[PDB]
Amino acid sequence: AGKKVLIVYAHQEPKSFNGSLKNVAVDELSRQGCTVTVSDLYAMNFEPRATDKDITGTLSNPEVFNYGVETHEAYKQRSLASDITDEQKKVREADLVIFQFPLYWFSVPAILKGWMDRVLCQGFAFDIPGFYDSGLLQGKLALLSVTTGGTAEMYTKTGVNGDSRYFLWPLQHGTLHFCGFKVLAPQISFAPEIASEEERKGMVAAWSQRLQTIWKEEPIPCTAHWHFGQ
Amino acid sequence: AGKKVLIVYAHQEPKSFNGSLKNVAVDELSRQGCTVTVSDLYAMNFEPRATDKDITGTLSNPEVFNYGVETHEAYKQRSLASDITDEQKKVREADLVIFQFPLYWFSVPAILKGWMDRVLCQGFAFDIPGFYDSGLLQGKLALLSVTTGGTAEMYTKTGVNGDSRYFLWPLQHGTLHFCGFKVLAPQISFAPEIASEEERKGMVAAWSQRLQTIWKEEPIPCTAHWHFGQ
Ligand SMILES: Cc1cc2nc3c(=O)[nH]c(=O)nc-3n(C[C@H](O)[C@H](O)[C@H](O)COP(=O)(O)OP(=O)(O)OC[C@H]3O[C@@H](n4cnc5c(N)ncnc54)[C@H](O)[C@@H]3O)c2cc1C
Ligand SMILES: Cc1cc2nc3c(=O)[nH]c(=O)nc-3n(C[C@H](O)[C@H](O)[C@H](O)COP(=O)(O)OP(=O)(O)OC[C@H]3O[C@@H](n4cnc5c(N)ncnc54)[C@H](O)[C@@H]3O)c2cc1C
Ligand SMILES: [Zn+2]
Ligand SMILES: [Zn+2]
Repeated sequence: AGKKVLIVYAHQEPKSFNGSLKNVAVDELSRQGCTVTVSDLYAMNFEPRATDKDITGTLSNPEVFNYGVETHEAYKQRSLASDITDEQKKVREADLVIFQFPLYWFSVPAILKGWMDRVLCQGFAFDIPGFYDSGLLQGKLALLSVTTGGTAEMYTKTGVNGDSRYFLWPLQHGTLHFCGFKVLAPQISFAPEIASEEERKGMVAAWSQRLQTIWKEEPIPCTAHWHFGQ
Repeated sequence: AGKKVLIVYAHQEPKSFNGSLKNVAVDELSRQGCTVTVSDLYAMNFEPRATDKDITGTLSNPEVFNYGVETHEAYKQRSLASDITDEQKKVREADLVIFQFPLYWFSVPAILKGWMDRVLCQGFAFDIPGFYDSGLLQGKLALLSVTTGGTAEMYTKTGVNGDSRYFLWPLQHGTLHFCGFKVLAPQISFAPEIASEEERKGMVAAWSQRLQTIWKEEPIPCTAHWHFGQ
């Protein structure tokens, strides 16, 4: 039996470092005989906005619009916007979901945040109860491949940006673990733009090299302790 | 003299607790005689995607598109998209910037993240020489008024979601403090949808009552210690 992988890619330039890290992941996982799918958000012109346009049926409460309530109802009625269900198909089938993106304000670019806001709706990604360890997407693995402008030193506890794990909290714990995902150690390619042609090559290579044994990896303990120590 | 306030509002329903919190802020601050501008992102159908459309005219390098470089250059060249420059005018003129938004995946809704990604460009909000305490928007006050689905106990250090100060990090420190903003204590209205009408009123009331003395407030020490330490 093989493995299915969904790569949610968020970058505008194919020739970029992120483009390379995404292409390299495609190459390597393809080479492994893995089933690979790529959601090139910018090319898809993915709708980041959570609006009533995401529902197609009779709103549960057309007097007072509540996105969460409405999307959960739409999901259960199969009346969500198609672009959302398409993504949910990709995720539903994936064994691993990789997010390739540059760090935008200690987080993911808006287009990617929209992906998370709209795709990971109630009923599909989680239920109440049914989150964190009980997340509907339990059994799946998720990994953040992040490129940064700041340096590794800047992202240390005593660095000006604080520990790199600090900003991973909302994405890894708040979003992924909440949905049931098991989180693999993040792949951070620090300050590519500052790096030399050689160092860049090494960063790209290291990612491919790591993917060779990605199926053997254990997930990180997605806890407050892992992120903040104490 | 006088105090200018820019409220960046991100919610789809006017009749919502979020709308009420925004309306109350408008009321109170307008009553105080302050200058108030509101950016109703959803009504404005604000563009969250960071693309090459954000630059008008000839790109510094159309062969390889680099958002950060292109925008920064376009800023100095006065070639940015009007929707971005409009918001920058409001920001530049404001003394206090209030962000009113529901918590979406331990962060801000994508439409609001988009505002931050595109509006707070290099050359305007920050630049290599100036960031954090030296940010280009140094002197202004910033406040995050967020509503949560989770209860106050869930947002404790040993709670499922962890301490609320953990998710605040990328927002307050990574974004706001980075741009030079003085950060005022965040206003967090825990689980409004779960609260009673009495509790909700108490919530909206404390917010307005707080607004009565906002100008006398001391900004919090936006440090790693403040968010994670003891
Ligand atoms: C709105 C915004 C917010 C930001 N917020 C932050 C923040 O909070 N924190 C932070 O640290 N940074 C931040 N930055 C910076 C951002 O994280 C970096 O600019 C980004 O990660 C750089 O990645 P890139 O793929 O765009 O790089 P590139 O500019 O592509 O840099 C890579 C260089 O390598 C070349 N290259 C590409 N592929 C390869 C390859 N395979 N081998 C060799 N060379 C190659 C490229 O052509 C280029 O010369 C922000 C920037 C913006 C626009
Ligand atoms: C994509 C997505 C991701 C999410 N991620 C998170 C997350 O990470 N963490 C988390 O905890 N939650 C999350 N939520 C949930 C969300 O944060 C909350 O449900 C939301 O903040 C509730 O605020 P509201 O203003 O929309 O509430 P409302 O639906 O408006 O609830 C307020 C209630 O008070 C009534 N009301 C309005 N005005 C007043 C007034 N003045 N006085 C009295 N009553 C009034 C309203 O009509 C309603 O009955 C997420 C939701 C979505 C859709
Ligand atoms: Zn976790
Ligand atoms: Zn800070």
